[PDB]
Amino acid sequence: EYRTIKEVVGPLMAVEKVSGVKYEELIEVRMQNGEIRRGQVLEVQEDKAMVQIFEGTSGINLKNSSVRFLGHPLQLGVSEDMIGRVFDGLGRPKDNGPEILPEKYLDINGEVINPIARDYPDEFIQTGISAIDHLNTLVRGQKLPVFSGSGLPHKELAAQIARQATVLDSSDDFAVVFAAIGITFEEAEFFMEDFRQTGAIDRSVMFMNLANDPAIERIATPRMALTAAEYLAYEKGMHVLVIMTDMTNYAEALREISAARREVPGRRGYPGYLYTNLATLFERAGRIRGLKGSVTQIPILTMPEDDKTHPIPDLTGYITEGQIILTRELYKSGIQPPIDVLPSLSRLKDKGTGAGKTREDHAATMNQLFAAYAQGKQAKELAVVLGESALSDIDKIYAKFAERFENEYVNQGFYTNRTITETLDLGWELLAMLPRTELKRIKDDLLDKYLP
Amino acid sequence: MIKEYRTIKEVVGPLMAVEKVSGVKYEELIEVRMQNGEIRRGQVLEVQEDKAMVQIFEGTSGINLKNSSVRFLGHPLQLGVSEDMIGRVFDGLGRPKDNGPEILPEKYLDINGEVINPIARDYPDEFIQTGISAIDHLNTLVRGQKLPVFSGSGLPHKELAAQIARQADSSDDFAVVFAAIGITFEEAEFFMEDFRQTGAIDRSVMFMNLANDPAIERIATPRMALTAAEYLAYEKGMHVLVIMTDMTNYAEALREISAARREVPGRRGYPGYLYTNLATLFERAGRIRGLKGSVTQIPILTMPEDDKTHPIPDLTGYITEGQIILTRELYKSGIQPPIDVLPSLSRLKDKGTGAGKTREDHAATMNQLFAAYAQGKQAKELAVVLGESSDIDKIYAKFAERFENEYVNQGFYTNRTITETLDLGWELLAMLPRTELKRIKDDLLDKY
Amino acid sequence: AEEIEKTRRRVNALEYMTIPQLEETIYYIKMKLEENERAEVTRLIKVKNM
Amino acid sequence: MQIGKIIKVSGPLVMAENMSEASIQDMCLVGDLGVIGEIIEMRQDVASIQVYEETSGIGPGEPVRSTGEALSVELGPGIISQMFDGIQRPLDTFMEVTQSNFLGRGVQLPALDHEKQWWFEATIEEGTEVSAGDIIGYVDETKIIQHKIMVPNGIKGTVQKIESGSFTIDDPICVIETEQGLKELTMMQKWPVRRGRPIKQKLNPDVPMITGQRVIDTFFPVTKGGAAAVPGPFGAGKTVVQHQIAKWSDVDLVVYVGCGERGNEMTDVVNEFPELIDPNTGESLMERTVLIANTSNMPVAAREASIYTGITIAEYFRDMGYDVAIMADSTSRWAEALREMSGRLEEMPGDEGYPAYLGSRLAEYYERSGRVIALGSDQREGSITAISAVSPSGGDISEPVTQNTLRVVKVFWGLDSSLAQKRHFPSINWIQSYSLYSTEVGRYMDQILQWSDMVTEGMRILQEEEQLNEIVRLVGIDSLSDNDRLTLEVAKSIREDYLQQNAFDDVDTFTSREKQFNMLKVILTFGKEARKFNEIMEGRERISRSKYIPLAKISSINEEIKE
Amino acid sequence: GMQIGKIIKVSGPLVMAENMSEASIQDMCLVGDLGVIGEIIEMRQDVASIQVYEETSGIGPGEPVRSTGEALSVELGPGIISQMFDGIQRPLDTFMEVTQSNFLGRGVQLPALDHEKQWWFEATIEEGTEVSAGDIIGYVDETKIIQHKIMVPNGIKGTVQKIESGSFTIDDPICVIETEQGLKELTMMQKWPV
Repeated sequence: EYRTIKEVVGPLMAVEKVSGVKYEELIEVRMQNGEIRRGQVLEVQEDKAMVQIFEGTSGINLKNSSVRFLGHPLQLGVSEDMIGRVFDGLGRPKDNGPEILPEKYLDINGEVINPIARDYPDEFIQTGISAIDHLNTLVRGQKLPVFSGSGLPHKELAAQIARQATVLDSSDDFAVVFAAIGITFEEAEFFMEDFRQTGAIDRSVMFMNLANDPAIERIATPRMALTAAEYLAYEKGMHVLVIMTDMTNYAEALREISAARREVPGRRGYPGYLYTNLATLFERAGRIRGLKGSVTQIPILTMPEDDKTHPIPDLTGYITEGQIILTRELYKSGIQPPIDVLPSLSRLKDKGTGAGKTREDHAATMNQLFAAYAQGKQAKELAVVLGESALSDIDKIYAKFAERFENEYVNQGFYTNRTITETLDLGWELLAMLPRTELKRIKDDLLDKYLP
Repeated sequence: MIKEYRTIKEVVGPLMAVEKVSGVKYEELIEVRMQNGEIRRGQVLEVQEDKAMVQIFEGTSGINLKNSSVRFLGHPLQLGVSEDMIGRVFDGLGRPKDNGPEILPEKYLDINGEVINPIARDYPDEFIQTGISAIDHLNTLVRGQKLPVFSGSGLPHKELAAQIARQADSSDDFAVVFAAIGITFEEAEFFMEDFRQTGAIDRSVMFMNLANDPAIERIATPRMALTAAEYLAYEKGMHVLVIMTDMTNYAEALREISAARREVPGRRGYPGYLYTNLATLFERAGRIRGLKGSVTQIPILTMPEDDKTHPIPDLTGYITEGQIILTRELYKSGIQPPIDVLPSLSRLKDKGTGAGKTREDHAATMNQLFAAYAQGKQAKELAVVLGESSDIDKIYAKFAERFENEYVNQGFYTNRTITETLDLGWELLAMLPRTELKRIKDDLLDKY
Repeated sequence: AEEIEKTRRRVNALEYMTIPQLEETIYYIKMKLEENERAEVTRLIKVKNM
Repeated sequence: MQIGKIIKVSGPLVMAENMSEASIQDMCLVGDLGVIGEIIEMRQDVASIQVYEETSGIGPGEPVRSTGEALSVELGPGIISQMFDGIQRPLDTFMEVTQSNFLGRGVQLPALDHEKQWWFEATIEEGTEVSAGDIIGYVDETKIIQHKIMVPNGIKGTVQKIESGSFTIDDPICVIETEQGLKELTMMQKWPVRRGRPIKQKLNPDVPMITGQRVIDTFFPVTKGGAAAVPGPFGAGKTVVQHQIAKWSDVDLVVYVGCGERGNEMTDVVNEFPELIDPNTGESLMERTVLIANTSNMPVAAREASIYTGITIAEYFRDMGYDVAIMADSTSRWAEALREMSGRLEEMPGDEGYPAYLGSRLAEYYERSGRVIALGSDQREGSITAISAVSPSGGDISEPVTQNTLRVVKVFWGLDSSLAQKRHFPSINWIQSYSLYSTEVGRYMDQILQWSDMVTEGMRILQEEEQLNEIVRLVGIDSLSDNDRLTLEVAKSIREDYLQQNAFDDVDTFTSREKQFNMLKVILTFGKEARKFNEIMEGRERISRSKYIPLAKISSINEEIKE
Repeated sequence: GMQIGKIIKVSGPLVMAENMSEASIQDMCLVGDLGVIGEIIEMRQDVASIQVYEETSGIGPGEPVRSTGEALSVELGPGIISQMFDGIQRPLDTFMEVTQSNFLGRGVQLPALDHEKQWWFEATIEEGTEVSAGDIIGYVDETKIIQHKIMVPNGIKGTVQKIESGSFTIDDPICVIETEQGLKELTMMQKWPV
């Protein structure tokens, strides 16, 4: 044990006479009053190590306090008994439930999957949300993030997806790992209360990190969650859905620690190594050849100033297989969920759809609905520019199509669970507004089978 | 025992470092005795161990390190105040500049001054008639207010400032404190000439820092001025009007020192303390419960690149109690004064106006005029782009025209009574249909 | 003929005023943003060395 | 014991050696003058000190003494209706002691009057097992607010002696038998302002606050325990909005913090508040208000203190079971104090020079607001509603203070300069603004009034007008259909007849829930019936002046519209 | 063979090590006991500043740094066709087989090509022939389609002294060249900096 605190500058403190100390090693501070605080090595030299105290440094007397080096970084004690339990960012019990005896302790950084050992995403995941399942399909093993914004209802959508997500048949049900990163208490309570009120908590493992928790705890949170997921999936053979909000809060925490080590920022004030950091997280996912289980990832992030060119959404897009976009315009109109299908994309969608997987008319109706929607929006704009005078009879229909599409198809409500069948059927009822002549992207074979 | 060391270590621009010193204090005033016997004053910015870093107000040109000495005078920068200041002209450092007698000071004041206790403050609400309609009616000036003029290079802010001071139930007058801050000869001479012609010079105290004077001096100048002002107000029971131009030159000097010191920069390379620094000047204004005097401030600044979002006007606006903005658009149209009333503001107009202060119709007509002018200005801009030919918007377009040309534009020597201003406002509202006058209740409409 | 002329004026207002004003402003913002970000990183490297 | 010695002075930052006995965050008396400061850093025996007073004239070799205690507030009878500075020094007593109208240096005055006599009414029985938060009695601090005397945190045991009587806040009024021996309790407790006062449980804030301001209560509502930010350019009516909320909100107590702002606004509050009489009560709004003032030209470091001083006092009243509203005006001046200090510590700055820990600081403040179950056997329910002004330069809300704030608050009232210039007040941008409580408040209102649909429909009209105006600006109002022209008229009605509200009008200054319902109903009714153009418009003045009606004169409009 | 370094600083992705004075700029190194991939970016005296390209959690001062003696290079020879590598030429197939895991563990270092596989080398140049860089001394029928030509490496110039057809690994000497610097041996593999 060390009585060798040399400096204290904010929450950071420099400790001398160290040896055998590693970067990111856990520490413990025994204060002069007997109180115990934990910290983490942010930097280490021959003579000294720099640590940040999770609880802060208020009231610490340097000369009379002691520091103890634990010999290890943050670790997750894994067990199948995690299911149905709620932990904080550091994996500590939050629900005051019975003690967990861990099978093994793992470091939370993970190991990178051999690129040739990953298997291709195959199975359709029914989220129950038309604008996702149909137009931007989520496939088992995909990384498909939601791009939201301050005061957009990504909270309700996250709860809804966790709630409604299922794979058709299988018998094997979905184990949900939910990581909350730097969110307010009020939001954390909403998530926990929704999981409990619906029984979804019996399927889940929750890691809750709050806004007023330390920045180093916020950094540890996603890594704790994903370590738990890869254990359940690749070691226990479970199918795991990982949902994380808010990724932006994770990124802000990086900047805080980066500034503490006086690193000069990269683009727009973030660490240059933001890419590596985010890529290491998001690629902890997918199927593995020879293994029964899988990890599917849905990161949720708010876009600063609603800007998609911002480093956070910009780099995430380069890593993830598409993105689901929520917009203010749709929300202000009362469309729930406010998913804008036009800028949204799922890059693996063609792999989870069609006969066997959903239904044969999945692909064709999606292309058709997409095109008529864009056409109808153009028609609405035409009416505003040139008047209702300029609209043809076909044009008046497209305008009405786009109206109904937003109001009845996209706007389903945060507590409505549509089966793929119900969704595809509703698409046909809306496409039924159009004459046969307009439905060009649909072959007459399937147009004669499904068109009402 | 006179504290002087001949241990100057380094001289870098306006900064000098002295070592092997003792008992030197932060912000202590110093004097450098050069090898030739020239004396230049300075200020301790930083003291640590046996060292002191000092800024030189008159610069360090020609200094020989070995053969120069630094004297430490045991007090911060001070102003020697007296009633004898009235009618006198000083420089940027408060030294007499008019070749008149040296003042025998009644006391010395630290030019940093003091914070008035919030509970001791009396709320300013005494209507000051400036005779300028755009101000009196729409952006009302009260005694004890801080209300600045935002302008730009080559705009007539000097004309406006002089007119206000000229024209602003009692035979109380204003003692005027005027601070020149980095202004050109010709800009300063315009004020001198106006003060002499109106005779207001005999009610004025002037502190002159010009464009050819050392720049580091300007950091002191407005502190000097405000110390004079609060003295005459709170110790000699006078009503003081403080006019300072150009505040922008003050901020530039602050940036020069901040750059010299290699500070961590704020916006545009302005120091991070800019708001605080400006506040320490502008909050030196108002009234005190039980005291007869007052301090009213009219700072003048040019907005660099005519940009209201520039740190100088933006931060100033966050502190002061409104602003009067002059625009190059109105100026080019020959509007005098070229006041744009739409982005202009007064925060203390409500309690200074109405029945038994101005007239009962004041507030209602002000709001209706602002709304009519904003809609009329919008319609003019539409007619210039889409063509002259709705029927009601065409009325508003004509209103905005008459408003700019006859109401705002009055001339720099025209002094209108509040009654004349309010009655003229009603003549313009009479252009509009009664149905459109929704900011005014029935009782006022029927009466006026 | 009157409708033609009124249509023409709106077209020319967009073509010769509205659109170019938007083009010029976008260019300006874009440049100014770029400049400040370079100045910002330059200062950070200076503060780094302190 | 130990006396430090100054070895550096640089503005508000002072370094002293030989401080090895002291601890981080200890308050200290600095220099010959003994100005008040706080230890922020310790390198070996050298402490870095942040001074909360002017340091002019102070320099190396002067003594420094630690007090051994962190920055704290006195919490007890005599706190209501006063005005304090950032570090809870009474500004009126300051005036009496120094006999000056100005604020001088190095005077240490106790927050509260330790000599004033109060009647303590004991309410708890001797022999009772108590712990933190348990009420032992009370004092009628005002005619309505009972100042409940709680067992301070860290005290636990059995009540041995207690009785009613006349005491000062220094007199022992209770003895408790604890495991640490007999401990005597007074009516007063001290608490460190940077530590959140502990609770049993945080709850969901689901009861909407009645502010009486139409745009807020209807479209962007706040609940008891909620947090709302009001970012606005200068001259947006920043002040009047906050005054209106302070005076009309249905909370038990209001803690108003003037943070780095104009002194005259503090003067206005102490003059106006005592004159605002609740008719159902007969006492003024000042008798339920606490004021903290650290003006823009007061010492920089004390801006941070005013924020924490305010929230701690609010938590104290929260713990009694009261609903409290805290006004922080403005948070931006607080953030600039962090930035100036960060610059002086030569830390690596984040965006715009603000420190990298900015987001986290703001988070720590707003996480102290909220609805809770307080400590104590009663399990009393209480709450803090935070109303914060933000001052983004030029009204650019992308700046780090506004942006980090909006990630932790739940309500956004964006003030707009464009609205302000055309005298649309309160100048709330209805397209930019939002409330994450809209959904829940909607449910509550639907139930109470027997509304959700109408608010959704109102916002949808406003959103539609906005999209239509995007075109009209770059095309003209030329080719508009009758439908679109009707939409614009309904939206005009919402804007001019409902959103616009004069705080200075005797009637318009407040609008009840029911009056709000009737006004929105009338507006929507006209739209719906007209929808079912030049024809209809030439045949609405009664709607425009509904806001001035003292209720049957509003409801009857619906029948005149339809006929 | 070259001096092993000792870590003196770990700070995020940045490692400093002393006793590196015999290593070179842009050298690839194995950092720590773990031996993670790094690269020498700077050198001040004997202290090398190293960018570490793998997680630096768990590494500390004291631990060894070994330089690979060269900048990032490729092994070129029989057994490169139909192989799938990462950017630094790690054999992805071999990783599966050898480590018996689905992961690329930090610290696991495996040769890019197979140094144990037997190839039939067919000699096409006879002895006594003057050669320089690029000259073909023989071929190996490496895949079902492509014939891998064995060339005299760059920096070799001289006379072929001993050469014959036969079965060899890519580490076996298949040729002897009498150069200006004396007798040198050639194998079927050459290295090159990328």
